[PDB]
Amino acid sequence: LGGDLHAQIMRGTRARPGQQPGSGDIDMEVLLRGVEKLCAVYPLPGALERVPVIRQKWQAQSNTLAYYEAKIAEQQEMLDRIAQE
Amino acid sequence: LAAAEASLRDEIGPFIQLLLDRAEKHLDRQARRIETLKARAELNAGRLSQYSGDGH
Repeated sequence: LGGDLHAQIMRGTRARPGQQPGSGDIDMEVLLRGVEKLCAVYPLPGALERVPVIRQKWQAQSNTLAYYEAKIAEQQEMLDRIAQE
Repeated sequence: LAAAEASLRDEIGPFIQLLLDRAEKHLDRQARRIETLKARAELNAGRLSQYSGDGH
């Protein structure tokens, strides 16, 4: 079983299951693509609906995670500035 | 395709539970990433404050 593209994105998923302790979204990008393919052909309403809704939440949260990562980088830059001074 | 995917994918109903588990684990993974991001942010704040106190 398992879809072809589902198997491809799953291959990448199993290739990077938990090698990301802290980051905005890197492997989660291919997971976003996976849920896109899924919802394009996913069944079971009610249980389904929350998956694309939360997918949109994940997209907005991806932008927010990019903001968090960039702001943490800014904090690190300010720290390096104070340390240098 | 309406009735076709309905009957087919409903029979696929056991498979989709794993897909739900995938999405749930993705959420938990980014949640732990958010925890690490918070750790980094607080680390930068505390370390910058310590460096300021050392040089002030």
